[PDB]
Amino acid sequence: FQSTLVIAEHANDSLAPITLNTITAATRLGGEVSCLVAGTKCDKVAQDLCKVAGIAKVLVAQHDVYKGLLPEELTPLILATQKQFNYTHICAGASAFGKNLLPRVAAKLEVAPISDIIAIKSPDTFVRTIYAGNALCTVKCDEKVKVFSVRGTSFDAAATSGGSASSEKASSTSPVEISEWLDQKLTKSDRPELTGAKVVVSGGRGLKSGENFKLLYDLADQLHAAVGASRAAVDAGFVPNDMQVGQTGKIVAPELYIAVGISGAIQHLAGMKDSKTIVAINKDPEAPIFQVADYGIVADLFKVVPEMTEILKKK
Amino acid sequence: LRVLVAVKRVIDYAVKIRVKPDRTGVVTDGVKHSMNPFCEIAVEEAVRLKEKKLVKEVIAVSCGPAQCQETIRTALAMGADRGIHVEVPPAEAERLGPLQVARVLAKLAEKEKVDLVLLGKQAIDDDCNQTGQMTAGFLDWPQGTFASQVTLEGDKLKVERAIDGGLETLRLKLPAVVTADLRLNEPRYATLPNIMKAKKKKIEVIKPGDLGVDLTSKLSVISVEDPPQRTAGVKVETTEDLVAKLKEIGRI
Ligand SMILES: Cc1cc2nc3c(=O)[nH]c(=O)nc-3n(C[C@H](O)[C@H](O)[C@H](O)COP(=O)(O)OP(=O)(O)OC[C@H]3O[C@@H](n4cnc5c(N)ncnc54)[C@H](O)[C@@H]3O)c2cc1C
Ligand SMILES: Nc1ncnc2c1ncn2[C@@H]1O[C@H](COP(=O)(O)O)[C@@H](O)[C@H]1O
Repeated sequence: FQSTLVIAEHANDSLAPITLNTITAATRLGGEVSCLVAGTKCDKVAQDLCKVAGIAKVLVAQHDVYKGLLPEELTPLILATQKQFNYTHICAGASAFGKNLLPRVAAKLEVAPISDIIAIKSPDTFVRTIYAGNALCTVKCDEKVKVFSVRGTSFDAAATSGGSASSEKASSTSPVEISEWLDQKLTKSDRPELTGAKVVVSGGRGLKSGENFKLLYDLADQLHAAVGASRAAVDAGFVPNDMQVGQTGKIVAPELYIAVGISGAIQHLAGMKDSKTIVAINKDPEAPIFQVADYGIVADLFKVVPEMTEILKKK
Repeated sequence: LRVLVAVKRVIDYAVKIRVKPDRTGVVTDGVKHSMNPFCEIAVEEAVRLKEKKLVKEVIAVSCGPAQCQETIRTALAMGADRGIHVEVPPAEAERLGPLQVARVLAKLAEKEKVDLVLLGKQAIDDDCNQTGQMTAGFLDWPQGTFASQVTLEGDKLKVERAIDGGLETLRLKLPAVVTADLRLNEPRYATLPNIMKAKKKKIEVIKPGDLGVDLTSKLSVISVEDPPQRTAGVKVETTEDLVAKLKEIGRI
């Protein structure tokens, strides 16, 4: 009998879509699935999770101590929950939230955790990537508790209706107060969130300027796509860091990924190489990107992109 | 203040890796190794903290086989003060993970009375992104992970971190652990004067057993394999043709 606790990711009273993919991973274990919602405002998220397919039990921890989801505060909450209900597995999507939290929890449980898994073969056996996605590592975990984060793009989202989980309040915990959340600066736009987007358009160093990046926003607009970036584009100031795709940025697996003026370095390929259809727009026929692109045009992006945008305005 | 920086030796980033025929792991013998790039960023930040005269001493530590000494020598050249090599035989270095490293670091953090442990946010080989978080967890210290800015504020640290939607800012009570994002800083080049200097600097060799750290592991590599192969697709002559193709396969 496996019993899994999924830590819900949410911000601004909205459930992060990656928790839904994480619930799916959790169903691979054939047992009971619980979901813990900790935060300052948890009613809508909790209510919503009680309609998600695959969840038996929702646990709700509403307290002001959880403002900004500090892992110094969440970890005791999770250890208290584990003590009471003795899960075999604790997991979360391998977002920044999940990458931040789970290894601390594993430390406190004194177990070796597993990162960014792409498959569950059995309750103790997991597949993950290493060397920037260039090798598949199959790991066996004999720990009393298996603590793991899940590659969101490797598992389908659980339906947001049809669930009938129970809801119960969790153990409130005493303020640790060794960290404090001060503020945030979020990049906000009309665009879909990069990691769940069906279509991504990405620019690299070939765009030469932040002003030129508007060409990619205009193209993305016609496709209702998110816009990603290479490290070169971020470093040269073209776009904010949070739109970086790759080993050190976001992993994305859209239906369509269009790589504009991006060479295709190993570290960029780490974050998009499982995209269903890869298109390259690049003037260099030796660009490594062309060795994974389903469709490629060797041409000047300053011609191709505006053209594509005009064609797409019609049909 | 005193800083401990953890630096890892890994296969160089520009290398094309080869999986062993026996499927036990990747080839590392004879392959170019260098300091993990995120570790380099952690050393540079530690050194910048010293230059701001806010840090008195920077101790660089690497866990693993003999060749880690080179990685430590590199950190020393970049401006670290002294080194500790936690020596592990090659065979057992392969079984060495974040859990083990984090236990060693936590023991050293306490032993050497450090105020801040700096690490890279991840190693480009195991891609774990675990050690800093686990180290913090064993120590019961606050963590500021994926840092892009660090500011020492008396007995407190203000850390700007990369998160999925942008950035956020936290304040951590010292002693603290911080792991460095690539945006944090641009590591310096170590000049030959600095390298020759670093040869005077000291490295202490210790064993994890000397720290009361047991290397026993309940994780185990079943196998390591190449991912599916994916090669060049098709070239199109015109943008019209590209749009036509994408429409007919139903991606536009
Ligand atoms: C630890 C580490 C982690 C990293 N993580 C990431 C990561 O997460 N994501 C990432 O992207 N990088 C990452 N990198 C950096 C990575 O190695 C590359 O340096 C970066 O991906 C290169 O970006 P680029 O393709 O835009 O630049 P370049 O390699 O310079 O490519 C520019 C391309 O633009 C094309 N071009 C120029 N002009 C035109 C034109 N007019 N029309 C059409 N094409 C044109 C050129 O042919 C060229 O192929 C990382 C590096 C390190 C060391
Ligand atoms: N063997 C090691 N020796 C020293 N530091 C390490 C080692 N492994 C990991 N680290 C530190 O932890 C960071 C993240 O490693 P990982 O958790 O493996 O991704 C690295 O950038 C290092 O600073």
